[PDB]
Amino acid sequence: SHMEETRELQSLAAAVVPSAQTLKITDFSFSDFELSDLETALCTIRMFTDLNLVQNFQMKHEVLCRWILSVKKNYRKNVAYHNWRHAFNTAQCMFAALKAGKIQNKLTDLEILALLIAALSHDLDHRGVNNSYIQRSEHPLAQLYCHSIMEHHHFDQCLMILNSPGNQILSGLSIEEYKTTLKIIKQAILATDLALYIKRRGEFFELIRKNQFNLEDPHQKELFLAMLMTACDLSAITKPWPIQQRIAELVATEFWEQGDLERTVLQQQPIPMMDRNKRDELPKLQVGFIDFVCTQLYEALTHVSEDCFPLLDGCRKNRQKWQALAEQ
Amino acid sequence: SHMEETRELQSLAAAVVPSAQTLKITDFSFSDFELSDLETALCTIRMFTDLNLVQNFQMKHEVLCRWILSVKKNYRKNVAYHNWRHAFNTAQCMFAALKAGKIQNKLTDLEILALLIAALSHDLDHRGVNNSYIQRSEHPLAQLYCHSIMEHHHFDQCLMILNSPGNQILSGLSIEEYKTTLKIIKQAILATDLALYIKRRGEFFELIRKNQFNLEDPHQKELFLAMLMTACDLSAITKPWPIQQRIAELVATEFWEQGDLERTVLQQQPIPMMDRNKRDELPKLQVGFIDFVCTQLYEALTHVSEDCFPLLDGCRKNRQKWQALAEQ
Amino acid sequence: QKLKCECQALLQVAKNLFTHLDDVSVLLQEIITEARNLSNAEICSVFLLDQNELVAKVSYEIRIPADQGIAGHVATTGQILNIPDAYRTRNILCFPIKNENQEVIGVAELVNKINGPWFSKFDEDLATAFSIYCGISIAHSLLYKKVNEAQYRSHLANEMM
Amino acid sequence: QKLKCECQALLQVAKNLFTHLDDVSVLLQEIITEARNLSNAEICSVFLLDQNELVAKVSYEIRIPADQGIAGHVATTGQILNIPDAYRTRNILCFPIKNENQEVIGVAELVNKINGPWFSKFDEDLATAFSIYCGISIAHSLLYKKVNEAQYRSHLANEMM
Amino acid sequence: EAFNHLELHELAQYGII
Amino acid sequence: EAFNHLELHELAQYGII
Repeated sequence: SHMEETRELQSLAAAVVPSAQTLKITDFSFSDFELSDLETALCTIRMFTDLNLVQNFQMKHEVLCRWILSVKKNYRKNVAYHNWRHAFNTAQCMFAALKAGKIQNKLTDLEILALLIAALSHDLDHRGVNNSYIQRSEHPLAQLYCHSIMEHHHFDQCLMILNSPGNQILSGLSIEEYKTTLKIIKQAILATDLALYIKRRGEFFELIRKNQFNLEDPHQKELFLAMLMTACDLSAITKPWPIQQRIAELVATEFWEQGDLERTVLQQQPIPMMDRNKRDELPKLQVGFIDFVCTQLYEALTHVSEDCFPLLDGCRKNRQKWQALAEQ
Repeated sequence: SHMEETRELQSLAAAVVPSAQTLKITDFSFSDFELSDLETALCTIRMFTDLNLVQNFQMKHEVLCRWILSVKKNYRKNVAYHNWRHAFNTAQCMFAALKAGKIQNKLTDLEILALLIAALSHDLDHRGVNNSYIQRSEHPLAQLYCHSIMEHHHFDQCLMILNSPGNQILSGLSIEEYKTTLKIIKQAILATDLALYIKRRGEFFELIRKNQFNLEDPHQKELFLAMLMTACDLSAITKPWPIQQRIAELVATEFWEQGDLERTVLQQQPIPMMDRNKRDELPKLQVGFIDFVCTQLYEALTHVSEDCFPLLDGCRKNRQKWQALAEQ
Repeated sequence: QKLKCECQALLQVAKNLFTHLDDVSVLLQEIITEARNLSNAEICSVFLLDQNELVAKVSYEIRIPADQGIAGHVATTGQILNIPDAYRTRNILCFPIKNENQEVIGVAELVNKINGPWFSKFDEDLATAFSIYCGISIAHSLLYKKVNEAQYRSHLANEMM
Repeated sequence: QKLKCECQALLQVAKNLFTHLDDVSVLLQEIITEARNLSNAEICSVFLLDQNELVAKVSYEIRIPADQGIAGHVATTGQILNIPDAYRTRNILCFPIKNENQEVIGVAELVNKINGPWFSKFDEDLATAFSIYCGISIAHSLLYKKVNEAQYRSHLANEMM
Repeated sequence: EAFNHLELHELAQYGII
Repeated sequence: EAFNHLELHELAQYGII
């Protein structure tokens, strides 16, 4: 088992590494069709790289690279998309938002750290399972928490795994930087969940629409951090249609597998989206999702964050294109 | 005389043409330090090219390319920066705003046309002369108009030269498209002047700060066009310091030649900026200018127009960097 | 007499392969043709090492780890290695592809000589000299291709800005 | 007899210039060296035509229109053209740089032969054969550098995205 | 995860929980 | 070019007119 995965570790140790500037990841509608889990892990190395977090927080080198590969292996392989690639697109949106969006001139590097680590810990060790499934399939982790149990577990595994061996990038942090780190990451991973995002978002939009937002008023700023977090948690939809076909028809088939669990180990009378029968009607029920979190958030992420506009546009392009599949 | 300029026409007919994607013009802080007037003219061909105007308005080919080269030769060569290179940076900002800024999803292609042609006619045949100089040096063009006389002359030469031979790109336009064209270009060239911008801008900012701006309310939209116009008229400040040194110290030396005219054929008691003596304090007097139009406009051009954020940032980077020369 | 031709055949493979840098596939066509013409081998296969594993199109791929195999042993070593008795295969000239160095960039193996049923010691070093031109053509045309694909995909990433 | 040696001069210029593609400047170093060594000319200058004008570094530039001049006349024609009596210049071998074709990519001119004070008709076509390898090296190494500069500056434009 | 009632059925038909 | 007096000296000593 591990012998093959560590053979992949030599694939890290013995393969060509295309540059991130060659690999279009700075582009928001990026082609992740060709990247392997290894190459996406390398882009994740870029994500830790350019955010100026390593210099500002003294991260260890290979401890970070194998932070990335260890998170790459910890995901159960039965999962269709909510694995390492999901973290790849999420922190792709995070890295791109904090570099291509040039937000660093605004918000502090501490916050860039909280954004990145919470972005890669938006969905740690995701089992193809959301909050609801464990809340009703009753995995012990569910009883371990209450609200946003997967994400309370993602903060739990943030503070745990980063303190766990092979992952101590928190080691270089000063106690203040460390405090702001795990705390803002706490609230943000709570907001990495689309739900507690829906909870926190209204204060944000009220503080954004009037162009009255201020970064010398820090709680608003951290709330913006959480907004970018949720903006990143669903970023896979930003990807191009030939590829997006794969991505959101794996949203289809993977919520049809989790949905198979919804109609085997759960046996609910099916809800319209995750029913497989809506194979040519599921995308509309993605659009109503996109309207509910995506566009609603990327509008504010448009009027404050700037070059991050395509992160909105790169989603909207999918709309009708999925409506086509949603049009039988 | 003309034999050499048309030898430059063979330089158009016989020289390597670097691609615009090679020539960083999409990057708002582009290095125009190495481009020749010919290559900047070629970038101007790109500026007529990608805005989807030639397809939407049936522009003639070489009539357009030599629209570009004719406007190139027409500038008097005594002028420092306010020549073809000025049009290059202005319509660089325009082309970049309407493509890299991805505003086309919002505003209509008619408006893209008005923005582009008014951008290249922000300062046609500029003589190293602003409105005030002819208003007091009394060139006949000054008595020919009143407000914004250089720019009323730039609309005048818009409607004239585009109807003049070798420049009929308006020829393919339909009467409605043509009407919206020269009219919106009229108001915009009036607003290409930084002044009539200062006049029109307040309604715009009142309509922008609250995120209540709407493009199905067309006059507001045209007002946005004018705001982008003025955003483009001063875009040379966006350029990098090794280069910007050249650009704004030619703002220095060119308003010092024009200022020599202000102290020979005008003989006013010197004002602090165009007085040569403040070579070590001119840049602060740029900032008081820069704050007066640039940042104020690029803030709204930030909250509505999006990827155009560096057009603001690429200006702000100069601030302290010029303060250094402003600090002796 | 006869003794003055085979080097000018290297002139042929030079004037050919150094002019075919534009594409690797055509390079393979000219190489397979010139090699089946000159080597007198009825067939051949050309491995290309990657850390610990060889790679070959002989366009279905063929793979063999540097530790395993006899040709793989050559990948471990880079020894030129004749096999006069293969076991219509009857012999194999197993010599490294090489290039800039004796380091094993890959492992070629010729099969079935014309003129003398066995491969000779003559059927060794000449293949190496042929592999000078072929090895430079490979390393540098692939050097050209990597620059092509990578630096091109870079401007493909340039698209947004 | 001596006949093989000047073919192996083509071998030398091949094995050299095809390995110097990484930079055209070093390529000029090796070319000027090998040419002053073998052409027997005391000096030389290498024009390169551009539409209607030649270009030469002999690194101060030197320029001459294709209509004007005798070497420019060669730019107009591409004729190999000996000048046994130049008017310590005393003769000039004025022949096109060429490359893929007889088309004038440029105009070389050798000056002052060793062995036989005049340039011979022998001091013509052999220089053209040398200019085969040199012309390919020039067209393709410049083909390399153009792709380098341009496609590199492309990802330099990639910056913002 | 208490939220708006308008959202709940949507949560029961969108990707959230 | 009539404008606000706060603007005018900022027109009178800066780049605009």
